[PDB]
Amino acid sequence: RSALSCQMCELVVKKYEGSADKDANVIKKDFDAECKKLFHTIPFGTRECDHYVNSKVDPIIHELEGGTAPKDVCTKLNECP
Repeated sequence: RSALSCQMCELVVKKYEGSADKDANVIKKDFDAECKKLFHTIPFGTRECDHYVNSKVDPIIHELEGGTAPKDVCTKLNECP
């Protein structure tokens, strides 16, 4: 926490909102894709990734599912920024 957070939220969502599979499985995982490689050169990227797509992916998606946009989500969950 404190470096990406929000960003990450924009990952899971970006993967979800724009998944087309409507599956937190193909999403949460997807994120790790553009998270590990993305935050591959981070002293706490991949780590936080696996620490995001399993706690902040359930809630975040809980916002997009409800109707919340992929911006007010994390926020709602005091995730964003």
